[PDB]
Amino acid sequence: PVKIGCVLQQFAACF
Amino acid sequence: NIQGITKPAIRRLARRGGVKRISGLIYEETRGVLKVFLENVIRDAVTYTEHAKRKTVTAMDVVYALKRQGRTL
Amino acid sequence: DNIQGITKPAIRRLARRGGVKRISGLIYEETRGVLKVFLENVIRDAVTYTEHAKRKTVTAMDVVYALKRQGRTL
Amino acid sequence: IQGITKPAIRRLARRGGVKRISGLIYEETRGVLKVFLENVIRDAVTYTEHAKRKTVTAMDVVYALKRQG
Amino acid sequence: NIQGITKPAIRRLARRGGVKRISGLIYEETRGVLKVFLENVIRDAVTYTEHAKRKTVTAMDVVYALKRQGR
Amino acid sequence: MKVITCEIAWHNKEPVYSLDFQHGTAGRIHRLASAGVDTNVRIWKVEIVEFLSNLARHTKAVNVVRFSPTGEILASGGDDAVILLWKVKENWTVVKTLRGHLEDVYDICWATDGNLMASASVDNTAIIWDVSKGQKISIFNEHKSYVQGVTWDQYVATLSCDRVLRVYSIRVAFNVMFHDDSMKSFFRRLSFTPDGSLLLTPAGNTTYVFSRKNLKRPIAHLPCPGKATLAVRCCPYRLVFAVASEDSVLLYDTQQSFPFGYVSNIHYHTLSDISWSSDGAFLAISSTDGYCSFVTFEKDEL
Amino acid sequence: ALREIRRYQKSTELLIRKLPFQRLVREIAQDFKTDLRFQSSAVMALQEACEAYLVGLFEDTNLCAIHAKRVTIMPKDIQLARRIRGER
Amino acid sequence: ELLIRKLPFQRLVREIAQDFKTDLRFQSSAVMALQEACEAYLVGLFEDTNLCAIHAKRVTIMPKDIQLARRIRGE
Amino acid sequence: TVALREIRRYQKSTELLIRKLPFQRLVREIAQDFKTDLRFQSSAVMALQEACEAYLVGLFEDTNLCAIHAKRVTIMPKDIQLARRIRGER
Amino acid sequence: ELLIRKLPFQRLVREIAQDFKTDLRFQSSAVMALQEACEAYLVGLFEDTNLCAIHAKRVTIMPKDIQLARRIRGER
DNA sequence: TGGAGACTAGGGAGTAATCCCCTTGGCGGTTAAAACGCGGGGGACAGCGCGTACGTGCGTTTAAGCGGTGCTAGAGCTGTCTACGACCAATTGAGCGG
DNA sequence: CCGCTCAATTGGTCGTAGACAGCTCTAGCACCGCTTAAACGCACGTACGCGCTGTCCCCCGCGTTTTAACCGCCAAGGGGATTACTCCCTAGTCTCCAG
Repeated sequence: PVKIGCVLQQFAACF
Repeated sequence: NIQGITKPAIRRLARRGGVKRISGLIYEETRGVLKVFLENVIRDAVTYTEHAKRKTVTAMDVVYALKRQGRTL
Repeated sequence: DNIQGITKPAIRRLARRGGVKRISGLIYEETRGVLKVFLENVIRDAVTYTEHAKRKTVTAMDVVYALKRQGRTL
Repeated sequence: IQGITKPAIRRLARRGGVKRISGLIYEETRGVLKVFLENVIRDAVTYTEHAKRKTVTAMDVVYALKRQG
Repeated sequence: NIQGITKPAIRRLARRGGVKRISGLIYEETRGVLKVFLENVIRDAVTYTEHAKRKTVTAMDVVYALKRQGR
Repeated sequence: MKVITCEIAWHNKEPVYSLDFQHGTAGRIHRLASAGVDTNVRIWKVEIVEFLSNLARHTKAVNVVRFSPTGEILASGGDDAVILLWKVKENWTVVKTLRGHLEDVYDICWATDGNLMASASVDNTAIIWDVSKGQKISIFNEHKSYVQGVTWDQYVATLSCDRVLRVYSIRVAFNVMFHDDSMKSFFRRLSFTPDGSLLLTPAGNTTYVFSRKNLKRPIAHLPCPGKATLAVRCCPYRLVFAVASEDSVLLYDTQQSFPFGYVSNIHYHTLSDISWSSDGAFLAISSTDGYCSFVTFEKDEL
Repeated sequence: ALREIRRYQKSTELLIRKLPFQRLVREIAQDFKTDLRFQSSAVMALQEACEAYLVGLFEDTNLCAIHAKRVTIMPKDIQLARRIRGER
Repeated sequence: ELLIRKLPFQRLVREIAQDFKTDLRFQSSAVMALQEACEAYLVGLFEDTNLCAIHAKRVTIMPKDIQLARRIRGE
Repeated sequence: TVALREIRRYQKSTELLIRKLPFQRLVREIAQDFKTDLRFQSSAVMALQEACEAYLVGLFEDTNLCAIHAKRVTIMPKDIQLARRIRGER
Repeated sequence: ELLIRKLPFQRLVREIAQDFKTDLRFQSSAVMALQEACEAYLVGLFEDTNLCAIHAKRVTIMPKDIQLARRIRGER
């Protein structure tokens, strides 16, 4: 399992 | 009501189906299967009509319901 | 030319649903003609059944009996 | 087709819930089995020619069941 | 049995049919197709004969069966 | 955030089709609704999963399972083209059968007041029925392809496989981007904001966010490289929502543009649905491989 | 009786009467929801398909009865033929 | 005018009758009726399969042609 | 591959292939052609169009069988003539 | 578990496929799925014919029951 | 490369199919009528389709293009319609017996 | 028509020999149906005034079919005797699955 805590830039938002 | 399906109606229908002698309570029983078949074909026909956004059922929706049943005729 | 209103890709898709792969370019007029012939052959029976019922319009049931005479009830 | 052995059919029947079994049923269901594979594989090869391959797949038998029901 | 409709009979029937040339496997698949055409027509004829209570099979039953078939 | 993989098959290795969490419950113990390919609806209690009730009313496989906001009426959508309204180790009794779909039902939406039901099916039409009368009251058949997403806000949003998004006033109002039927998922459930201001549309890969002012052009789109998003779920100011990809689960926030958390490489098949609980502290996540897994998190931003 | 099977098997006309089958269809539509227009063409189609269903079911139940060495046909054959077809 | 010979078909129809039901009755008129019917059907089948063959740049007729003709006829 | 794709799309599907009002107008032409002042109910037009659809699909499958027996993949109106004649139509 | 042994099933499907066309290999998954479906069809028809036999108040199956079941199902 | 579950052959008999014999019910004419079914005439209120204006766009249409294909010429093997001598079932000629 | 013989000869058929007409295979050629690009254009939906085509239920006209009580009689059925056929090992074997 892979889990990232409640802090991804590779999954940024592109407007 | 369902008694509209007359005793001689079942008589002659089964006779065309090819029965030499008919039992006595099969008349009262087959109105049940008539009920079941109606409450399926008409049930799906009215939904087909509503899907067509019309309030008048037509023979085409009916034969489509038969197609879904698989007894097209 | 409204008989040719049945488009070339329309005939192509129709034939394909029957499972075809390659269609000759000159078959299109032929299938238009055979479609017209079949349509006449079934509309005639529909018309006679409407007239016998003394009907001034044709409904969906009549063509069903027309196909019943033809032999392709559906 | 004789490869469908007698007690294979017999415990198929025991699963079916039967108690007493006849003799002619063996090759009778052999024949009906033959017809079942003929139309199932008929539909399968109809979809294989449509698929332009030589090996059948699980999708082919799935479609065979869908068309037979 | 089925072999009674022999090879030369089918040969002359084909000659009357207008086909010039004939193979071998035809001589028995024609027997198979003829037995197929026969079993259903005899079946239906027996239905109408029992249906009219006739042990003997009249020609009217035959033409009725043919009309049902379409020939 | 803790991820626990359940090693037990929920319905004897049947594929995963739908989930529904009891919104009516306001405590820590959560109730799970599980209807799948087993042609039966199984009710389980999650706090650890314990099976509570099993209902085999559906004649065929059930694709969508949902409950009313009050949590007392459960609507189950199956392949029999019938939606059964369920009422109150547990006993479940069907109250109404919300028929009216010509094909298999894919997505089911409820109403906040609970007096209306919104259904989506493969018949390329939208079925809206009144819970009080139990009969269809409005139909939107503008879909030219399979309809796999519908939600209720003033407006009703409908998404179909024809790569077109339809918004209808409770007639169609706006038409809006998507891909073809190449997606291996059977659910494209769009999600509206809890306040209804924003609408989320997956399977666009990117997921677009539209606002109440203008839904024709989305200001921002959250990309989904690799796997495509299938379902969107929002926890029931700032709001936290979740979008499920084919094999990845990401949780986004109202403020942070980037995903708050990312979870992937948990199941070996395509994901089926995304759904949170009433309290938001229980969210079991799985795919269509026939198994289940659980994701748990605290720090509830009350 | 066999003469009578002949006189209807030769024929094609309806066997259920027009008006009470029409009324049965109307009341069946009533209990689903009111305000429905049934074009007489659709009622004709219902009568045709319903008579076809019953003649087919009666042929199959006749097969079942003659299987049981009984010329008469009983309800038992009716439900068994319904089930074997897969209806129930 | 008949081409199939009489008593072979007489025995054939009698034997299929017996394989169906024993002790069956068949008049001569019925056997001639069956004879003309089967002759017409088989002559038509051969004529049409000959058309099928001559389509395929082929003079002879082999079994693929006959099964094609039957399958097109739908029986 | 395009053919195989659209076959997978279509053989499961059952929607229309000839468009609605082109067929409807063709029905109008033939109706007024043989005897004028007839009204066609749109449900009847849909019915007749479905019957036409099925007839053409069946005939095209039969001429495909003919072509396969003829050892070629492309159809030819000779195949159409053979199918019509073998079926007893024309 | 299944109640029909394999390589008779693979050899029979091989031979029939051969009589239709040459060189159509199969993979184990397809033959196993088709064997599963075939066994299901046989067991369903067998339960059906069992019910038909008990209809005639005789517990023993007979082969006429088989084609009766097939023809009521409209198989042929 | 080997051997344990299992298919085949068969004795054993014991249960189950099959056939006949009342036997009692209950289903098929049928008669008198009646009564609900078939027909046919209205009113226009209220429903459906026909036709039209406009959109808009998803479809058709043209084409340039090239490559899968139809076929056409050329063998290579092959089974089959020539002739014939053999069987060979067998139609006609007659019946008894029904 | 059966159903079966008792013969005559008598056309009808069966297997043989094979030459070659033709099925089948190979191959090349040209050619002519598949393919985006772009134009267009008419499907196609949406509304909407206008019209007429299911239609209505009432009565009544009648009248054919349906109800039903009666009654003879045909089979549904329950039982018992009789003959056939899978169980239950016993053993060979075989062979499919395993190491």
